[PDB]
Amino acid sequence: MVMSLLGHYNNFFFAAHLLDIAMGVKTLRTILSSVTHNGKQLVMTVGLLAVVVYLYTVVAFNFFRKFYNKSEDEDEPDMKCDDMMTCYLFHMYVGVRAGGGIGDEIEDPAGDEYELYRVVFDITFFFFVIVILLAIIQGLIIDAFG
Amino acid sequence: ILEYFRPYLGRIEIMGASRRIERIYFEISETNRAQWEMPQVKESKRQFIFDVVNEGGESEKMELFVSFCEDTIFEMQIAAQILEVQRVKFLNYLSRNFYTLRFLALFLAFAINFILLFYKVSDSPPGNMVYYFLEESTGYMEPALRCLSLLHTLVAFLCIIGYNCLKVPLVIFKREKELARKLEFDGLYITEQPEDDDVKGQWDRLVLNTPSFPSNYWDKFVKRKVLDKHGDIYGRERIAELLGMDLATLEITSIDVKYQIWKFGVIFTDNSFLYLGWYMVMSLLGHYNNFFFAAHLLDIAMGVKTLRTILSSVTHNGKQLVMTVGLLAVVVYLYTVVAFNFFRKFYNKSEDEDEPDMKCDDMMTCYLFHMYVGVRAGGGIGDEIEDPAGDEYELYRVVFDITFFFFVIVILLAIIQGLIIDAFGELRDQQEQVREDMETKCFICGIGSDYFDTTPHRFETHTLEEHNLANYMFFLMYLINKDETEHTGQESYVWKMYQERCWDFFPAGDCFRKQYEDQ
Ligand SMILES: CC(C)c1c(C(=O)Nc2ccccc2)c(-c2ccccc2)c(-c2ccc(F)cc2)n1CC[C@@H](O)C[C@@H](O)CC(=O)O
Ligand SMILES: CC(C)c1c(C(=O)Nc2ccccc2)c(-c2ccccc2)c(-c2ccc(F)cc2)n1CC[C@@H](O)C[C@@H](O)CC(=O)O
Ligand SMILES: CC(C)c1c(C(=O)Nc2ccccc2)c(-c2ccccc2)c(-c2ccc(F)cc2)n1CC[C@@H](O)C[C@@H](O)CC(=O)O
Ligand SMILES: CC(C)c1c(C(=O)Nc2ccccc2)c(-c2ccccc2)c(-c2ccc(F)cc2)n1CC[C@@H](O)C[C@@H](O)CC(=O)O
Ligand SMILES: CC(C)c1c(C(=O)Nc2ccccc2)c(-c2ccccc2)c(-c2ccc(F)cc2)n1CC[C@@H](O)C[C@@H](O)CC(=O)O
Ligand SMILES: Cn1c(=O)c2c(ncn2C)n(C)c1=O
Ligand SMILES: [Ca+2]
Repeated sequence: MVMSLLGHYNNFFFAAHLLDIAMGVKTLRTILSSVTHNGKQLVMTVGLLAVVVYLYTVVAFNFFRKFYNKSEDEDEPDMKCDDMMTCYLFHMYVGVRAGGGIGDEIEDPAGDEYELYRVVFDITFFFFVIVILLAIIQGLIIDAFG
Repeated sequence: ILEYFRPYLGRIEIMGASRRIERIYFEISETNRAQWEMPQVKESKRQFIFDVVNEGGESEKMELFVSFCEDTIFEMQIAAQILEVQRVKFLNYLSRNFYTLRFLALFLAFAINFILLFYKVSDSPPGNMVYYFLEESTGYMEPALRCLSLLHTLVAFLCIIGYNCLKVPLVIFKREKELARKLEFDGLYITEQPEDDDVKGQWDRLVLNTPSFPSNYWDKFVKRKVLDKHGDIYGRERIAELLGMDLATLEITSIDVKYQIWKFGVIFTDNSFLYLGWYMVMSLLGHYNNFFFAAHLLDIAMGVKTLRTILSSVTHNGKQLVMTVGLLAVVVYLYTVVAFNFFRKFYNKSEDEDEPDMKCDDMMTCYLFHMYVGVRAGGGIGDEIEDPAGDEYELYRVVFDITFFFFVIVILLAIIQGLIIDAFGELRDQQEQVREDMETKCFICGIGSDYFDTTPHRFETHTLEEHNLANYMFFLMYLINKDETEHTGQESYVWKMYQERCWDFFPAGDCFRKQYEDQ
């Protein structure tokens, strides 16, 4: 009733009532419950992921600041890791969804003194974050549904 | 009278020589019941519940339990122990709150990193690179960092001191017990010999000559009885020389540095002591550079069972994983060889003319390019090099790209991921099965909760009155305290079979109710 009444002040509120179709049948209810079936393990896993990304951010901020220039125009640089908070947000927001790791969103380390360290950094990030943890997070929900 | 004496009545069931189940009643002392409730024995009980079914076999399950019953007793005894008076009180207070100190250390470590998350860098000095803070409340965080770091270091030192004062005697006790038991029952230094790869026995060999060898173990006549047992078929004089005992003494009418050396050697190989030392070293290094404190965050990784299972899933199947990655490297090397021999012209990564950047003019550069860029591409190496349209070698390039995509991306990576995922699933299944079996059957006689519960709350009564686990430990201590001449027939029977390390008196698939079901 409250949502229906609020619908008169702004029409789009009526869209909320569409959620009534979500619980209308057994299959959709099962799909919705599959998420909350294993909540505790999911929360702990995402916390572990956050901790690992924080460690990677610490290392990157200490050693690899020069490779985080996102500006294509000279005389107007856009540093992403001159602060710990900005670097951490960049790692959690762009790196996780990259699909290939953080290595395909920063500068090419070819010809640099720190080339091998950068290669190991990229490979280890790709292996630990993308391949393993995301797969476990997805598999928990899929197995619960099954 | 029954209501008053209920807490002091201990009841157990044993398996008699007459091939029947018997019930035994005895007295439980007040001091024993009071000591049974200390937190450290609760932690020991939890750890025993953890490891007894995780790796232990069904055939030895009783034996481990008996060993546990011994260790706890020793712990309780040392628990009775709690300007020199001030020092003793300080040490006792430190020993009493070890886990609280650990909690405080973890809390401080967690608090440090939140403040660390506010760092900033600049080229000019604050209003070579310069690191500083950007907190809005000026001066709020800069001294708090120093205070928290000092507190963290102090707490780490106190934790090390407490662990030294609390858990070392138990380790020494277990080491001495194992050595004495093995030496008496198997004569590993008499008939057999330790293996060359077993550094354990090689280091333990030093302590046999020590005059004060059984310092913590209760049995201070092990040397006498081992001499009596093994002195017949073997020379008595050399046996006495091996144990370093005076053969001229018989029952009738100042630092001992070797023992200290052995004790320090056995102490400095304990995992917990080394972990605490590493914790202290990292905390100390934190003062030279703040970010080192971040390492302490790893303590949260092992704090709970689920994260430990996640971590162990990686190392569960290490050998196959290593061999698979080696095979992947070999295949990529073959592809690199072919590419270097035939397809050099397609590896130009320079978008500006008159400044080319060849990637496969060397074998090493091409190999690194293939392993670094090609594997993570998602679509194979074909989407990172030049378009082969219109070239003489077009079909060969197409086959190259397709075969690389099929063999490297689709198959090998999927197998590598699936190994770890399957290991994690198997570990979870094993843990769930273990928990269910523990929660659905009686620990001692191994009879399911379906035979019971035919009457209300039958399983709970069976586990709380007839099969209670602490009653056996109370019975063992009661037998220890009592005099030998006052033992009854059943008590002497159990004592005799205990001294022979035979565990046939425990019920095995039988109970009082089942034997007398027909009354
Ligand atoms: C009869 C059923 C399939 C149905 C329709 C429908 O037929 N739409 C239909 C429409 C036109 C043509 C053909 C079909 C709509 C339905 C759905 C959309 C629009 C109109 C009716 C609903 C229904 C579900 C939740 C609501 F709040 C209201 C109605 N419901 C009722 C579901 C309810 O019975 C489930 C319950 O018995 C068991 C359970 O709780 O798990
Ligand atoms: C909030 C809760 C789920 C949680 C988190 C967390 O921060 N999740 C979360 C994740 C991301 C964002 C926000 C929140 C972490 C938690 C998990 C991972 C990383 C950091 C904290 C812990 C926790 C785990 C181990 C510890 F030693 C202490 C607490 N806990 C408590 C777990 C505890 O109940 C486990 C239980 O097994 C104890 C028992 O058996 O009695
Ligand atoms: C709980 C966890 C953080 C912990 C403690 C601790 O301080 N416990 C705690 C308990 C209550 C309150 C506060 C803290 C100690 C721990 C460390 C030193 C002394 C006592 C306990 C360790 C640990 C770490 C590395 C080691 F080599 C050995 C143990 N660990 C992690 C590893 C642990 O799993 C090893 C072993 O026990 C097997 C297992 O549990 O599955
Ligand atoms: C009690 C437990 C969940 C806990 C907390 C907590 O409650 N944090 C909490 C904090 C605030 C609010 C709510 C909850 C923290 C805990 C975690 C983070 C911060 C403070 C305390 C820890 C703990 C784990 C490892 C340490 F080194 C020290 C403490 N522990 C102890 C874990 C230990 O008992 C596990 C052991 O019994 C079995 C095993 O080894 O598998
Ligand atoms: C180091 C070890 C795991 C290894 C590697 C390797 O280089 N891995 C590695 C991977 C990548 C980088 C670095 C290291 C390869 C290995 C695997 C693949 C490619 C190259 C070497 C082998 C090995 C395999 C077959 C052989 F004929 C001889 C040795 N081995 C020894 C395997 C051997 O124990 C198998 C066992 O079954 C034998 C037995 O049953 O007694
Ligand atoms: C202290 N103590 C024990 O702890 C013990 C024992 N016999 C067995 N145990 C376990 N004896 C004789 C003993 O004195
Ligand atoms: Ca008598």
